[PDB]
Amino acid sequence: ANMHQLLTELVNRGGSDLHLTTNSPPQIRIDGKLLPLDMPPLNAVDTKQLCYSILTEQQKHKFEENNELDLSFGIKGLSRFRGNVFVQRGAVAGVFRVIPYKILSFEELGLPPVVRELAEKPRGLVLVTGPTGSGKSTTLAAIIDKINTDRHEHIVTVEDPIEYLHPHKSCVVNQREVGADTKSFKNALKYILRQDPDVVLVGELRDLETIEAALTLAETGHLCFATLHTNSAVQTINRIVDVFPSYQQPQVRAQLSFVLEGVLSQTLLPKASGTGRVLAIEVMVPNPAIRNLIREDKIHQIYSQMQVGQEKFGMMTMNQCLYGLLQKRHITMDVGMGRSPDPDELKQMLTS
Amino acid sequence: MANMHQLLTELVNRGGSDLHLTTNSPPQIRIDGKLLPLDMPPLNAVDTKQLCYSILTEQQKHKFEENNELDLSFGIKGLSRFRGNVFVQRGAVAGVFRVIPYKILSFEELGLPPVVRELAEKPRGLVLVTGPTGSGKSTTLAAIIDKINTDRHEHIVTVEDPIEYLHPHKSCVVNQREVGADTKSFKNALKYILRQDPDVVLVGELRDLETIEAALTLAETGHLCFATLHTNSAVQTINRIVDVFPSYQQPQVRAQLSFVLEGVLSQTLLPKASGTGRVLAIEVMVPNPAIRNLIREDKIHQIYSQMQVGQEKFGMMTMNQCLYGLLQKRHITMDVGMGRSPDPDELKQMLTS
Amino acid sequence: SHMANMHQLLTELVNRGGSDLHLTTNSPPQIRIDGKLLPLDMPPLNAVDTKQLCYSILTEQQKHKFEENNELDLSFGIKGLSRFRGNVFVQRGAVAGVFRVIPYKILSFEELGLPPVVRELAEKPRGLVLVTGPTGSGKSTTLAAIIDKINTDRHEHIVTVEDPIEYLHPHKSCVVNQREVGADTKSFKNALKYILRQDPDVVLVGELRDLETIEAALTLAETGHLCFATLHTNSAVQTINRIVDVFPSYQQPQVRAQLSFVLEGVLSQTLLPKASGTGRVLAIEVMVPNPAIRNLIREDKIHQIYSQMQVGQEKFGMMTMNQCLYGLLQKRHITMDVGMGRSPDPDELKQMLTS
Amino acid sequence: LGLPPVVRELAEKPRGLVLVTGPTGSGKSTTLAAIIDKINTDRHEHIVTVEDPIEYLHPHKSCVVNQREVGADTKSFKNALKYILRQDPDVVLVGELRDLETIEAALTLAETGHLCFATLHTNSAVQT
Ligand SMILES: Nc1ncnc2c1ncn2[C@@H]1O[C@H](COP(=O)(O)OP(=O)(O)O)[C@@H](O)[C@H]1O
Ligand SMILES: Nc1ncnc2c1ncn2[C@@H]1O[C@H](COP(=O)(O)OP(=O)(O)O)[C@@H](O)[C@H]1O
Ligand SMILES: Nc1ncnc2c1ncn2[C@@H]1O[C@H](COP(=O)(O)OP(=O)(O)O)[C@@H](O)[C@H]1O
Ligand SMILES: Nc1ncnc2c1ncn2[C@@H]1O[C@H](COP(=O)(O)OP(=O)(O)O)[C@@H](O)[C@H]1O
Repeated sequence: ANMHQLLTELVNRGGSDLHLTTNSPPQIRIDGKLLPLDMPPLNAVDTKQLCYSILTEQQKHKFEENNELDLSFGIKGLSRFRGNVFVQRGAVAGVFRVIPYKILSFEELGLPPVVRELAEKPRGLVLVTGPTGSGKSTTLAAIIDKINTDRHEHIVTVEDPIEYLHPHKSCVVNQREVGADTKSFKNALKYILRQDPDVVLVGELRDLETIEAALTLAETGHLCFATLHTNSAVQTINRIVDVFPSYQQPQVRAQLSFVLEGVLSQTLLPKASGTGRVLAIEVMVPNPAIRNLIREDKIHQIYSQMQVGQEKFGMMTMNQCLYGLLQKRHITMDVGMGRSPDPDELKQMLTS
Repeated sequence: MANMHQLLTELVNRGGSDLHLTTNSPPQIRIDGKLLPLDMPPLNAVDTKQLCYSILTEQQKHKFEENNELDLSFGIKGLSRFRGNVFVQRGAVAGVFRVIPYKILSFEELGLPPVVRELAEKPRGLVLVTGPTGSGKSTTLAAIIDKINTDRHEHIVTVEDPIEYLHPHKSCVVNQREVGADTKSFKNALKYILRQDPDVVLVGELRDLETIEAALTLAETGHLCFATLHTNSAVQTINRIVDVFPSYQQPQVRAQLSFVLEGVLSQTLLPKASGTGRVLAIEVMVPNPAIRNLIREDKIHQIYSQMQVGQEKFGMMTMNQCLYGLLQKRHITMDVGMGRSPDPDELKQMLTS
Repeated sequence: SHMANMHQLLTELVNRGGSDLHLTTNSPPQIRIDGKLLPLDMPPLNAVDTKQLCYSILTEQQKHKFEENNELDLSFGIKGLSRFRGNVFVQRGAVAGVFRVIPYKILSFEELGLPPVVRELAEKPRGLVLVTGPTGSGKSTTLAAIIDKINTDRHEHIVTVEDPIEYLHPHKSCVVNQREVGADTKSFKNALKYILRQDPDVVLVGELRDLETIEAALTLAETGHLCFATLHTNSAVQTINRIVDVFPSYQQPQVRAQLSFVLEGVLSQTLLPKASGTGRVLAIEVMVPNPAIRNLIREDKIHQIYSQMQVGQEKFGMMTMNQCLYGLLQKRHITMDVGMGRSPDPDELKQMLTS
Repeated sequence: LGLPPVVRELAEKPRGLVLVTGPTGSGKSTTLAAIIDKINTDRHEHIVTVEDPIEYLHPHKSCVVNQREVGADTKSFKNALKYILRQDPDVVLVGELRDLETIEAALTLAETGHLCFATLHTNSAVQT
């Protein structure tokens, strides 16, 4: 009955994570920063009692065998949660994440209209990138949900774990969870071409084999969605090419020039109001000039090409996005400057 | 049990640096660099085993008997924490014990340049602190961790073998996992670290292939990762990390390294010209756009050329540039500066201009 | 009675100054004196004899281990006599054994024929000192004399890693810890993995078998410690080349730079039969690095180091092998054939004789 | 399929190694099915295919056609190829030349008077 109250406080306060460890009060991450609750500090008896209060008997066994445990659980009327229990300095510790279920609209997410146009693409590779917790899964869920609403096609997702659930609308939606429904990303992608897909979500471009799978899907007539942890379009494109040996990079660059349809690099920044976060996003939509630049190995010039395609194609550099957020007073100058990849350009952009 | 308490108490009270326990000698304490025997009868093999085992857990006893080697740390309430090494010689247990101070020195007390303070403010990336064993790496890391703890409202996780410096919660939540007790291994701790909502992670030495991938993944997914190696320069550090991997996977490591590297600090402690104490010599590499491309393009030899002229703007500093400054302040001798220069000819050119 | 024979055979080995006792079937017991085997005046042994004699000095666990593998290395003491290193094996279906003497008494520098510059090496605060030569060329005896001088004079921590431990060093002014590979520590690599956490001042690492041991020895010497190691090389230049050339070409520049800073002495030894026909006398090449030699190492001009050694005798206590053979020849300790048979350049030694 | 006339003449070769290469989904299996079907139609020989998985089925025409699917009919390419010389083949499809062992099987089949078909993921004759 105490663990219930703590998870209730986490939800009510709009927090993302609950942390339980000795010699500190419970702490909740809100808008990316930890805030301690107005409670006495926990001891080792407390952390074990609190964490064990949400475990099954079999789960207590596995944790004591390894001093590690991953799990998920639900609290009726509240939310499901992702938990990790571990041991530090001889005492139990726990971290508990909230599992969103409701898909927000493109405008609630702060996504510009061009992202809505990406859900209509018949084939190609669309990459959504950024750091952990930069909105990638929510953006993807909005795109996938629009396809589910609008098309009569087959969507297959491979996820680790599944985050957002897509009940069938006009599409048939099959969602495979790594570690339960399928052994691995590699095994799921081995059979995906024999599963008659139209739209496939493959997750992060972790290694060479998954990149070849996404390029093959995109060039064989499918719309393929994937993620990377990179922070810009140029940085994203380089990270796909540079994984391959020098001798095979020309083909990958040629493949990317044909199948790439969009790169979205996101980051959530604290709002100037002090409550909540706002999306900063760089949007690159390839035009003929950029596709040629990829093939000719002149990737360093793509940023300059993005600078002049805003009105026509819906492109937007990070700095142009930061410029709009600064003009609307959604973020502070220090936050905007802190994320600008070129503060001198943004300063020029602000005073021009 | 209550005897080992007394020997460690005498070690601290007497200002010793190290306590030595071995057979056919009384306990000896190193004072001002030289060993002094305590006024006690010589120890036998029963004594050394009992004394060393009195400060061990059952897990630690088993692991020592499995390997005949053991590093560990422990605390004596009201006195101090200590680092221990237990080993076997001539069929008998032996032990050496160092003191671990409660107070973490500041960047200025440690002789660290202002760029090290700015590394403690990095919101993401990979920072490497390198050098041989006992070259000051843990002391520098403790200063960095403590500043983040003071200044940020974030989650710091350390995996250590063993834990040396303890970081009670300040503004951060700090969790410290000791290998062999809190967690089975580095591999196991890093397998779950990504589900523990960390912001800053200390992973220890990049001792094998699997830990580097864990450290690279942590750094590229938006976390600040600190790690150590045994190397003496930025180029040796960068080369050592990529080349340990099979040739076909080095491209990904180079792309990853070019993206996540935020600083490499290579340290060595040198004797002070006064003859008492040591002074820090440090090579600092801070990646600029030019350097990140060279890592990505497998042009490591050109990384060194970029470092000689970026000193004033970003706080970068080659070892030779640091040695030049130590020589100008007359903190070190010519033999020491030349004896640690990776290119004495370059240092000669800087001196005679 | 079997034990009483093994004791008498091992006692005879010590009183007659033999180095090794050999027991095998169809031969009498034989003892090695000054490198050459001599049979004792006894009937030849059979398989019953060799098994009983060798087993008389083994523990029950050692007999069991021997019977599982047909191999056994061990050390043991005979109260009032000496300690010994034994190996028992099987040949032609019968037990055989070899037993070496481990002397209790370390001889002094002058008794061993070591020049005074070797005494000064025991006073070095840090660096790498290499003692090289073939098997049984006196390397361990020289190292024990140096370590004994450190043990006597300093209040520091000496750690040895040995395969196996030969000379035992009681604590004198130093604290001496000696780790035997295969019993005290799993391997040289594992012992060296922890040596920096054991607060050493002086470390003996044994033979520079592999890259990891060379890197460990260079690190010890770079971090302010005095490190002793051995190789099987016959000259200073050959020794330096052996260390550098085991590394890949791309990392050899650093090794040469490292060696040039930390190297403090190279001793290459060989024991030669005396002219009188009894005993052996030490011939030694001694290299003590000066600023000129350290540069030759960094510049990859290794083979030019010998010319520097020819002229550093009076100033730095240096000495080439040929300079040593000259002194043994003028004092008539060795014959002309023995001295010439070992000169790396007999024509140079010839010129030194006629001058 | 848009294959030039020289491809039909390759289907008449009595022996040797024929490689059909390209990236995934570039038509390789379809081209190979056209070649095998002509052989099945034209020859009185024994065709064995090893496939992971089987993509095109060939009912017997003038040839005897045996098709082994990895993971069901046979444990692996390695296991199927160890016995193929003892199965009296004339034409063999071995799939992708993924490792050194499979290449040696294809070169040996092609050298001992058999017609061997295999694929690679290379993009040109020289690269292949
Ligand atoms: N564009 C966005 N605008 C507003 N809130 C967002 C946005 N994206 C994500 N969020 C919220 O912040 C959290 C982080 O999003 P997430 O899907 O986990 O990104 P990632 O998968 O990259 O970690 C989400 O749970 C969501 O509630
Ligand atoms: N810049 C420094 N100035 C003075 N003392 C230092 C300095 N750096 C390290 N030390 C001292 O060195 C000793 C051991 O350092 P340590 O953390 O073990 O380095 P490492 O783990 O890399 O070998 C510590 O007691 C520390 O006080
Ligand atoms: N300089 C020396 N002078 C006289 N006798 C020596 C000398 N060095 C060694 N001896 C004797 O010769 C024997 C063989 O030498 P040893 O220590 O086995 O050399 P190594 O270390 O190369 O194996 C020793 O037992 C020792 O008693
Ligand atoms: N010459 C061709 N012309 C048009 N479509 C083709 C052709 N060859 C194959 N296809 C179709 O393209 C898809 C992929 O071809 P596939 O035979 O699977 O090539 P691969 O075995 O190299 O991956 C198939 O489903 C097929 O129907």
